[PDB]
Amino acid sequence: MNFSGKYQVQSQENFEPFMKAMGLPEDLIQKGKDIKGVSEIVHEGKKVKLTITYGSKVIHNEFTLGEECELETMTGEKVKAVVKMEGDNKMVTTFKGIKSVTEFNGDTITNTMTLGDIVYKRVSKRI
Repeated sequence: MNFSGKYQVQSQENFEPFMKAMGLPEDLIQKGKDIKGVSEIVHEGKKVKLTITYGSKVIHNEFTLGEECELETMTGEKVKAVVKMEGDNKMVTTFKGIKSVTEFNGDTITNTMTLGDIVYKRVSKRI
């Protein structure tokens, strides 16, 4: 059942374009592009807590629907974006031209971001 729990990062699209647009150069990405991570989410009314681990460093992403909250990226940059949450755990946040869609269906998670002009899709699977 979808709400909270651990869903592990398996794969993503544009882990380089996304980085390349935001600050990290593709070559710096290249050396470290396809890092596996783990996500642990706590579902509480409006307020969704996301724990996301990058290698050694776990980078948290806790936000309340309909609120400007600071998003900590897998890179390390934290940004204010207003994210709303459906209920069946759809998390959609908009910042400038950055569109982040997180949808949990059947305990399988797809995160889709658009960064600059880049289209990013991540597969996260519950453990």
